[PDB]
Amino acid sequence: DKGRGANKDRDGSAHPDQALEQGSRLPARMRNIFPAELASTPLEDFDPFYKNKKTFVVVTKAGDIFRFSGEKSLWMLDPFTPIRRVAISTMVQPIFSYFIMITILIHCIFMIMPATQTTYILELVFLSIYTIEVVVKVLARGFILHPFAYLRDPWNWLDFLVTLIGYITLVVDLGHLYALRAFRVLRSWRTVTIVPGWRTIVDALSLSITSLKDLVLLLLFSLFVFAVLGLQIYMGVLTQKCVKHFPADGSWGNFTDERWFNYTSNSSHWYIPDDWIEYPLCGNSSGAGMCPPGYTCLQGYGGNPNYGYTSFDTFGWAFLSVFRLVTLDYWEDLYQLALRSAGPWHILFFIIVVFYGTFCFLNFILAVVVMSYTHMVKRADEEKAAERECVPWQKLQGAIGAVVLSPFFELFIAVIIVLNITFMALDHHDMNIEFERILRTGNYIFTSIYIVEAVLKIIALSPKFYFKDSWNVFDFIIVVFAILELGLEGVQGLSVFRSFRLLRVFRLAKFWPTLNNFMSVMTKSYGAFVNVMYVMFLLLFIFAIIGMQLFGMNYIDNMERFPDGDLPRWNFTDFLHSFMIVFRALCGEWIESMWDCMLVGDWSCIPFFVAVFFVGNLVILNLLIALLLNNYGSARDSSVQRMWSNIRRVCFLLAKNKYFQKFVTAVLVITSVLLALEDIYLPQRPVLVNITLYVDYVLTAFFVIEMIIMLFAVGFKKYFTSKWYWLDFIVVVAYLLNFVLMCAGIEALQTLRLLRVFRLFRPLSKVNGMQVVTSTLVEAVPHIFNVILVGIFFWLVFAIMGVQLFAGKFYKCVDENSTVLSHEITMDRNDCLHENYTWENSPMNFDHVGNAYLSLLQVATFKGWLQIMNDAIDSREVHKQPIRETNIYMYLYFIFFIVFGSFFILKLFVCILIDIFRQQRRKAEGLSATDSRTQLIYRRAVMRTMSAKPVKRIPKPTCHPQSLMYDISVNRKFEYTMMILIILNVAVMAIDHYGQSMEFSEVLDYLNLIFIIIFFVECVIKVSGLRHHYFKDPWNIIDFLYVVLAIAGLMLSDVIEKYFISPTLLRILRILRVGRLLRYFQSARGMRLLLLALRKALRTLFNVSFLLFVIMFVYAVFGMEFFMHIRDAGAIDDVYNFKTFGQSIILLFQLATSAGWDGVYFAIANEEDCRAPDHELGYPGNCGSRALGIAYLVSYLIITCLVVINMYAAVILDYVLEVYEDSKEGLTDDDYDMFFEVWQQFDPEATQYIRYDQLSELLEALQPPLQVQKPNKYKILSMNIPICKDDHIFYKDVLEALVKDVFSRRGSPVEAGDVQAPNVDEA
Ligand SMILES: *[C@@H]1O[C@H](CO)[C@@H](O[C@@H]2O[C@H](CO)[C@@H](O[C@@H]3O[C@H](CO[C@@H]4O[C@H](CO)[C@@H](O)[C@H](O)[C@@H]4O)[C@@H](O)[C@H](O[C@@H]4O[C@H](CO)[C@@H](O)[C@H](O)[C@@H]4O)[C@@H]3O)[C@H](O)[C@H]2NC(C)=O)[C@H](O)[C@H]1NC(C)=O
Ligand SMILES: *[C@@H]1O[C@H](CO)[C@@H](O[C@@H]2O[C@H](CO)[C@@H](O[C@@H]3O[C@H](CO)[C@@H](O)[C@H](O)[C@@H]3O)[C@H](O)[C@H]2NC(C)=O)[C@H](O)[C@H]1NC(C)=O
Ligand SMILES: *[C@@H]1O[C@H](CO)[C@@H](O[C@@H]2O[C@H](CO)[C@@H](O[C@@H]3O[C@H](CO)[C@@H](O)[C@H](O)[C@@H]3O)[C@H](O)[C@H]2NC(C)=O)[C@H](O)[C@H]1NC(C)=O
Ligand SMILES: *[C@@H]1O[C@H](CO)[C@@H](O[C@@H]2O[C@H](CO)[C@@H](O[C@@H]3O[C@H](CO)[C@@H](O)[C@H](O)[C@@H]3O)[C@H](O)[C@H]2NC(C)=O)[C@H](O)[C@H]1NC(C)=O
Ligand SMILES: *[C@@H]1O[C@H](CO)[C@@H](O[C@@H]2O[C@H](CO)[C@@H](O[C@@H]3O[C@H](CO)[C@@H](O)[C@H](O)[C@@H]3O)[C@H](O)[C@H]2NC(C)=O)[C@H](O)[C@H]1NC(C)=O
Ligand SMILES: *[C@@H]1O[C@H](CO)[C@@H](O[C@@H]2O[C@H](CO)[C@@H](O)[C@H](O)[C@H]2NC(C)=O)[C@H](O)[C@H]1NC(C)=O
Ligand SMILES: *[C@@H]1O[C@H](CO)[C@@H](O)[C@H](O)[C@H]1NC(C)=O
Repeated sequence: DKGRGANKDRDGSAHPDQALEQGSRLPARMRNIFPAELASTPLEDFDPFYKNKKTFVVVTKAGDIFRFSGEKSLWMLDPFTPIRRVAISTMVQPIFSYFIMITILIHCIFMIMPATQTTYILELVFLSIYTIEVVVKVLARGFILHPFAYLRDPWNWLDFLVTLIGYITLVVDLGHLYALRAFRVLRSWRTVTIVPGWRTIVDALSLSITSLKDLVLLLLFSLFVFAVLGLQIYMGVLTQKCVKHFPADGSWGNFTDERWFNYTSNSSHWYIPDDWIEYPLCGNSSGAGMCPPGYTCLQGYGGNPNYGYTSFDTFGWAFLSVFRLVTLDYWEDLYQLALRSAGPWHILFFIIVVFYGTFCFLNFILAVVVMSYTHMVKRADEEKAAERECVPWQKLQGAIGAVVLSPFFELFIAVIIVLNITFMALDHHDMNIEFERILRTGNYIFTSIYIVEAVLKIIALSPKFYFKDSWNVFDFIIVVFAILELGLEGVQGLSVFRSFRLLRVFRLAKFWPTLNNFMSVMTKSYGAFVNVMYVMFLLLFIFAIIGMQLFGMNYIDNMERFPDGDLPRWNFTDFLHSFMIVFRALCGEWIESMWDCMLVGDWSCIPFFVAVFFVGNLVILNLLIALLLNNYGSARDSSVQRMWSNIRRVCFLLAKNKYFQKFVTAVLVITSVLLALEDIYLPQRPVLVNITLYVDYVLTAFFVIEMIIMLFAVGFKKYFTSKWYWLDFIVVVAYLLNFVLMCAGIEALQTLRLLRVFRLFRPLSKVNGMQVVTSTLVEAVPHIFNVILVGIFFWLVFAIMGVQLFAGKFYKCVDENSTVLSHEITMDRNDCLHENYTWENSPMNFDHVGNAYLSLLQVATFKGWLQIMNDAIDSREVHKQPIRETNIYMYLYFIFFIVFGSFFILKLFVCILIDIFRQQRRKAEGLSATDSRTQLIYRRAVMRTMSAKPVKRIPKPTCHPQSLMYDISVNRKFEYTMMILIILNVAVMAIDHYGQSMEFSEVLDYLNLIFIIIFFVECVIKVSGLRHHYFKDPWNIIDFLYVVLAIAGLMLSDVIEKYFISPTLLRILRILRVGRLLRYFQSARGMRLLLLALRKALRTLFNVSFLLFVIMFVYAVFGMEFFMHIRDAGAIDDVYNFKTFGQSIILLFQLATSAGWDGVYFAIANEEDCRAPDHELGYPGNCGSRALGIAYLVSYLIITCLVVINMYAAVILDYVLEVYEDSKEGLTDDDYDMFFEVWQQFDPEATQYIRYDQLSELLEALQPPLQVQKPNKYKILSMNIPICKDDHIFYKDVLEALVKDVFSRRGSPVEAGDVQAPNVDEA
């Protein structure tokens, strides 16, 4: 409406429409003394063929509506209808505009090469093309205002802006920068338009990003507290190397002052085991590493990790690496190196950082993306809604037709394939001569069947008609390329014809049900999907070519700061590297690039790989979840019976009861809590050896009675029946076997007795939340295993591909200490086996299908897929040796995998898990009848109204001038200004470097002294004022402790420490105050809007927190009795083992997010060495666990990284959707709170009334939309406001009346009666 009004005004008012370009015609507004072709209204045709065209255009417009016109608007100064006008007309019309795009696409193909041809001459061409074009557009429209409008309308912003700089670049200073080359390429962001609709998504990401601007102001604070924490805990913790002491009475030193600081400073003796290029962080808080013997562990000695840029000291680095954590990225180092350093207690920090920041604040962005995406599609549905509304031969033929119809044919068809699928499904490297010949026989047999089935159908029914069915068209395309296949391999050459065998595999979709369904919905977005796709490449391409010319000539020139290497594998030299390195950062690892970039490239790289992360991953790759979500929304007869009643009242009586029931649950806990402290060290000196064995017997004594009393009490028929009572019977089974082997026998079957842990489940669902989350898991799992059947399927395609070209390779020559030699000594399996030595494999190969399958999953979840992908590049024949650079075009094989694997399927687990979780909230709280999303809003408002009664208003004790104190405690001066002090106290901590002069130390000591005195005043003025309402007041309790500890700290003095304080918690409690601010944010109301959200979720969000704690505790104990001694090589550093119960959780929180599960897998799949465990005197158990691993990690990553950690996401995006939902319609919770705030003001003594005369003021004292501003008497008098004598009004009459107003002030129509009905019901 507003837009329309604006348009009308311009038609009026003081803009001019110069031309309207419509359907290849430029129709011509002029000049209020002067014309050209004003009329008709109506489909006339006054003049002319031009006239006719105009008429046609008009007609089209009337049909259509707005669509589509190109408006050039005008005055302004000059130009009536010769030369400028003509020019304008030319520009309006569209094939020219098609031109400039081309010269745009021509630059892209020209820029992507290298430098090569120096046509700078051809470079000079395209500028002059655009120099003309910069001229046409400013000539069309006008003059100084419209260069001011040419600034203005913003796609055009980029055509001027960039091309001045492209004009600048001819200008020559070769002085300073070559940044002129930098921003040249941005031109190609035009090319989005091309392709077709273009508009929800470009307009998605535009509405995606400028809503997130609010939210960014959150996390820029959100990071800034924790990087402080890291600064303040972790400062120069992350430099503990391990240094020797002395030759004591030896050779070096005496007086240990200027030489002990010298003998430790030299980087020649501190510990390295075997060239692990960096330096091996140590510890000496117990548990946390250490470090081998004759040593000790010092802090401040040279360097720090990856390339000097990990550590938490010096604030600005502490920002980057903490922001690493919120990304959840390669932290497998920054995990471990910290715990080698400090201790195994500091995951309690890393839970905060990862749990609180990056499990919230990466969802909060997805929250914004999906909301902004849905808001534009429903906006785009309005266009979608409006535009819609001989005899023998004959007999034979008949027979053929019959067989086509039959239950015969498709069956045997679907047989032949599930068999043919199986023939391609072997393709070994070894593949015995007889096996090879079998396989070759397989296809000539099976290819003929295809032609026959195909040759007969076409003949059985109707040629021209036969090509109506696309599947039969698809069926025909098989055997055309099948008969292609055969000739090449008669003929002799070549190669790629073979993989069109894999086009067969698709034939299966028609025979499926679930899969024709799945393939069908994407045939809904042949468009939306590929449009989303096209920008993802474009944005990335935009960053690819700016990366090359920008970082660029640094990799080749410097060349030597790298770890004694010439170039790394992920550089910025050509396009394909510089496309791959930017794509690597999109999926998201982006540090190891950005070490590698900044090490050599000085500064400017830091903005670039954060700009590829936000704009790349959190904006695009969360958008691609919103695409899948909006598309895939789919006497003894009585006496024994009296005993049978006595057993019914023994059991059914005793059974419902809490007091036994909790007695069972408590026991399962402390029995399983005993089960934690088992292993390696049980045989420690056998107090637990014995009780773990007592608890063994006396548990099974409790489980067999458990089983009687449940057996008889509830239900014979339905006890043997259902699932959670199955898991009991099977425990009781299971502990029955062990007794069975205490005498007649003997061993403990260990794993039988570990299904005791399995029953802790159903205390857990009962807990005061998980009822929601549980119901959403065990419901999920049917639809999950529907996706998975699918997700096999595409991987099944991609795998057997990679066998047909990958299989056989991955066999590099190696001397025993692992060195790929290089070349020239190597290049076949002869010259490495003819010398003597060891032509050996890489552990994640593509030899089999299951070997190729698992090794594809490492590139699925982006772990260890650098390490595959280098070897994959390098390999170039079956029995020859792989070389470092060659065969790099098939590094694009992964890109056609990683899209159709990782973003389209691995994130499709999210678009199941959100669709289920909205429904389970409906069956908690709600219904399924409303279903149109408004009635439910109304009901929730009604329930919110019914809720609150009032504050007390902590109302005064009397005096001395104690009264003063409460005149300042509640004031709006003191809370700001004392709070303002807390933000001051923060920024103190922000200044601090490592070890820093005393000069700085004296200052911070001085300033810390100041602030606590003011705080000590804050406390007692706060204390004397409210006193007990202090402690109903959460922050102040915290605000109280840090004060008290400060007096503990600084006051008496110390002596000694520990025995109270020490410096961790003192500073921790000081930082925890700064979260007082979320109270104070109420300013711009989109950001307090979303944080109300967070609390609405946190209690269900803690609940999911517990399952993750739990199925950790599950799989640690269950793995632990699997994963006793197993070497170590390569991510169980002999501190991060499955040995104890501590590290088994330290391990698995790494695996929780699935960061570093390859190198973990590589240990538990390591089969080389072993001394076979004898179960005798002796054994070194340190041996192996293949099948015991695959069925563990894959059973972990599906459970943790797929469902439950995305279940984490489904909670936040439900609630944050619900909240913007209310706000749109509606009435958030903030509003209700502010109402009672101001109600308290007017009703201090919580009488729950208010006087007649004060009502008007109360209606004035509210925030919109509840607020009825003065004058308001005539409006109030409108609402139903009953008064009790004498002239008092009750609150909820007021609440009801006021809230009923607002939905009025919102709306009209039919909701309202619904609302009324709801109210009535409530009453
Ligand atoms: C746990 O880990 C911590 C580190 O986080 C270890 O702490 C280290 O402990 C070492 C002893 O076990 C300390 O060595 C001492 O360090 C003194 C440092 O000297 C100062 O240097 C400044 C710099 O200019 C000088 O101005 C000062 O004047 C100091 O001299 C050595 O001087 C000291 O040498 C001894 O001194 C005594 C007198 O006190 C002599 O009689 C004796 O003959 C010997 O020369 C001594 O070597 C080390 O500094 C300390 N780390 C830090 C960063 O301070 C813990 O030891 C670890 N836990 C365990 C149980 O080992
Ligand atoms: C640990 O102490 C030793 C000596 O106890 C230090 O050795 C120093 O080694 C340097 C070699 O680089 C010697 O170089 C001298 O430098 C000056 C100025 O560059 C020059 O004029 C001399 O002709 C000579 O080249 C130096 O003599 C020697 N120091 C002493 C006191 O003799 C070593 O540097 C110490 N380690 C660390 C990490 O400081
Ligand atoms: C760090 O420690 C290493 C050894 O732990 C030091 O290397 C040593 O450097 C000294 C000179 O400072 C060398 O002494 C020289 O010996 C040769 C004969 O071998 C003689 O021709 C010279 O006149 C001089 O005396 C010593 O050989 C060398 N040893 C080793 C094993 O490398 C290094 O200097 C230390 N650096 C710092 C900064 O402390
Ligand atoms: C195992 O890996 C390392 C390379 O990463 C190599 O170990 C080195 O092996 C040599 C003997 O082959 C050790 O002895 C050295 O021999 C040279 C003469 O060639 C002599 O000048 C030295 O004083 C020393 O005696 C050498 O210490 C050792 N390196 C280390 C750091 O311990 C080796 O190439 C690999 N093994 C095989 C079989 O290739
Ligand atoms: C590494 O490969 C070389 C060959 O490239 C192997 O050397 C060969 O070793 C065998 C037995 O050790 C030698 O055969 C016998 O040698 C004795 C002399 O000791 C001779 O009297 C016999 O008549 C018989 O020929 C063979 O000559 C020798 N060849 C060469 C060229 O040295 C070696 O065994 C391989 N080592 C490993 C660890 O694989
Ligand atoms: C470390 O330095 C001290 C410096 O005093 C050495 O002590 C001297 O040692 C010599 C012989 O080694 C004696 O003749 C002196 O009398 C000692 N000085 C004193 C004050 O007693 C000490 O020997 C040195 N340590 C080593 C291992 O050489
Ligand atoms: C290469 O390997 C084949 C394997 O049969 C062998 O016969 C041949 O002699 C080898 N050639 C060289 C040059 O080592």
